[PDB]
Amino acid sequence: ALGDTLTITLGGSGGTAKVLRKINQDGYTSEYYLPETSSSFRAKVRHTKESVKPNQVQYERHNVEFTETVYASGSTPEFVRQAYVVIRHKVGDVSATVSDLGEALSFYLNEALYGKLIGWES
Amino acid sequence: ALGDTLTITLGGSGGTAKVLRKINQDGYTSEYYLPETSSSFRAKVRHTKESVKPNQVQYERHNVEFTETVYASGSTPEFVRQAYVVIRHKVGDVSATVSDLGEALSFYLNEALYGKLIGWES
Amino acid sequence: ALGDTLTITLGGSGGTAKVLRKINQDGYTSEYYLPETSSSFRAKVRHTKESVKPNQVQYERHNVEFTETVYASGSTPEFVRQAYVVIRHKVGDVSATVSDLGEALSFYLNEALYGKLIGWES
Amino acid sequence: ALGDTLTITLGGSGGTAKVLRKINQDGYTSEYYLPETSSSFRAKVRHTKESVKPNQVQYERHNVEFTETVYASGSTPEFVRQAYVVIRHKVGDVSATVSDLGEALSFYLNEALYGKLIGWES
Amino acid sequence: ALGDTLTITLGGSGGTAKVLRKINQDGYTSEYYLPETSSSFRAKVRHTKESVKPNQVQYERHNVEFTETVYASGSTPEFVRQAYVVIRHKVGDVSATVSDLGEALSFYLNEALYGKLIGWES
Amino acid sequence: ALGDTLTITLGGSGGTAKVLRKINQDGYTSEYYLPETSSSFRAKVRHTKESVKPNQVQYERHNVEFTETVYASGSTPEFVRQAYVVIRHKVGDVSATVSDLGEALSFYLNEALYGKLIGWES
Ligand SMILES: [Ca+2]
Ligand SMILES: [Ca+2]
Ligand SMILES: [Ca+2]
Ligand SMILES: [Ca+2]
Ligand SMILES: [Ca+2]
Ligand SMILES: [Ca+2]
Ligand SMILES: [Ca+2]
Ligand SMILES: [Ca+2]
Repeated sequence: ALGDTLTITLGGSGGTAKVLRKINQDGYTSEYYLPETSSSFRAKVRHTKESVKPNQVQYERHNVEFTETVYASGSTPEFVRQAYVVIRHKVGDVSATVSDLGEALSFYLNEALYGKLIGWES
Repeated sequence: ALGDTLTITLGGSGGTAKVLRKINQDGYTSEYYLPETSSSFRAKVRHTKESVKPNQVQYERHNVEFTETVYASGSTPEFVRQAYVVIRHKVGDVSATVSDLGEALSFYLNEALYGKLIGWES
Repeated sequence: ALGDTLTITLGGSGGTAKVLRKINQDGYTSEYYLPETSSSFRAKVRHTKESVKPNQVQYERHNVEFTETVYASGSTPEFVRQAYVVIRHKVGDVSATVSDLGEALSFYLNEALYGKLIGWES
Repeated sequence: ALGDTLTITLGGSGGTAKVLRKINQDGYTSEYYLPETSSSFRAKVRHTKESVKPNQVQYERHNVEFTETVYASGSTPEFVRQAYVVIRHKVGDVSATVSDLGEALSFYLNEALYGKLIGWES
Repeated sequence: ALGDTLTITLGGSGGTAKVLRKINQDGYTSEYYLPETSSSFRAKVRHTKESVKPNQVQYERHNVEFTETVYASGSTPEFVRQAYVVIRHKVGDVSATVSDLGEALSFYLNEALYGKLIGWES
Repeated sequence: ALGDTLTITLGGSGGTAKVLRKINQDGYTSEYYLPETSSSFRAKVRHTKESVKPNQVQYERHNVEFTETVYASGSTPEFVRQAYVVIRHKVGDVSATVSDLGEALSFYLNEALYGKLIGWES
């Protein structure tokens, strides 16, 4: 129940919010979409329970994925831009704790960092 | 660059800083580490360049992954808490633009949201 | 969006409104329903995205279908009355333009025309 | 006997009427066409009697289809825009009743609705 | 078409509200969920159409089910508490009428009565 | 220990009372009945103790079921209208607590809600 729309604010808390509309919801999965003119935006939220095995811990996996599809322009073919996250924890873990990691990741990942990453810096 | 240490600030900004040390770097990858008594933290950075197809756009992937390994204690076996991000764009893409989508995601993913996610809200 | 209810106004504008309720949504599809004693109404919305071919334009299909199911009575077996529309355009196409063609069709299809059609007039 | 021409009024009862010429008529089927410069328009009207089976109701099916073909422009390949309708009823059904549905569909499908559909809303 | 949330008011009217979040909706089936520290609540709604048979009436089933799950606590293993209702009627029946029977049941089943049932008073 | 009669108030509180007569009581099971000119009402109460298994919790089921049976009328064959509830909990659970969940269900299930269910609103 995340809502009927999902807003992607390009460039961070700065601005250029793209409000996507819920387009589908199946198997603990939602999809939002916003067609635009020269590109379209899409967001997916999925939840999964990793395959239980005999003598081992069972994990849950949560995923959020943003995708921008840039339509072909003349000779330039169509391509995509995409970013997503995956949170993974044992079933029964302390959510608050889990939330703190990832909360830490979002914090770590900022404009300056993405810049470096794209530059292949490690 | 990217640094010799990497700080995972649990709970996000103002949270508990865990400063890891770069301990290894192979195959366009980095591994930072910070051992403790009860658990250990590990962060990995990975860069990939999907293969050139005859008639296709060639993409690059950038991945950052935080992992807290909680050592087994008593009856409770060892388990993990993990969160990671993946950025994917075509080769010649405009960095700023791409970065903006990642910034949008980091911005979207806050404590409140993570809560809902763990609660299986789609 | 699109609504939680869907109103089928028999006889067109000013006709008999039949307001159905959304009862299901799976695979980029919606199903609205309104049961009655003698018959039941059902409306389905479907979205499709034809597969990417090596050297071809990729199309999307949008379909809306009204269906009145008249339950069997006496010797008269159960039968149906059904009308539906399909809109098809390439992926990056200009929405306004596309919409205009659908508007042209809705406009073309009025009572008088439907009459002729049923009369096999070509 | 729908006439020698068929007018497609783009954007609805607003304007931009494209008057297509009858181009062929075979097997209870007519085809109109209008070549234009950067695109061409085509309309098809078909009538069918669904395959009779032993112990079941037999249906008739009527179809009207508008198609705009946009010729290739430089690097941009040729593509199409298309919208069509299908009315389906048992043989012997009360035409007026049948006409009311569809009459209801045309009414339902307007600029605002098409907008949403193209946006993949359900 | 039920709603992003579903509230379970323990102890009936004026009791303790537990607002669950819609987690999924698929085969004409909904699922709400609300995880908590010591237990979790889950509600499901299911609609069925019983097996259509030759010379017989066609029935529909409507089910609603509440389930609190108390997580294991020390020696005490995990267990649940369930309460669910089923409404069954033939296709075409008069909703108002059918509804009256369900209302009769809800009305009948109050605290005093549940007490007796749990007490095995037949 | 239920009572010589059981009243089914159609339409819930303030509705039409149908006081049924206890007809039998045997395997921790009761049965009330009230025959009428055009239909008959019948209520049943059943208590069960689920299959006791090795390393598992032992559950008990409590069921109550209302059934109006409308006798065949001319062409219209005979059919029923059912509504029943099931309460399930482990042996030893706290009655008050369990009861609260049933009360929550009864409270939740009102006329408006039944309307939606019959309407297949999931
Ligand atoms: Ca930026
Ligand atoms: Ca669904
Ligand atoms: Ca926190
Ligand atoms: Ca009319
Ligand atoms: Ca227009
Ligand atoms: Ca001919
Ligand atoms: Ca109580
Ligand atoms: Ca009532």
